[PDB]
Amino acid sequence: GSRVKALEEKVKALEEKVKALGGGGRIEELKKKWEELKKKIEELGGGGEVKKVEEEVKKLEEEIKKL
Repeated sequence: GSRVKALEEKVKALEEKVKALGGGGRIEELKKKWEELKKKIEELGGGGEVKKVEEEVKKLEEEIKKL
């Protein structure tokens, strides 16, 4: 029950993609949360509140998918 592990994958994916995005006013936002999210996947341990992280990594996929 690492969670962050199965996350590292998404994040890593939210890195090349988010970065892949031509950017210039659209990724910043998601990139913002992505910054507060990845930081969450880090502390991911002292508390099974991953539900947050995930949901956070989702906001990306969704948007990114729309991006």
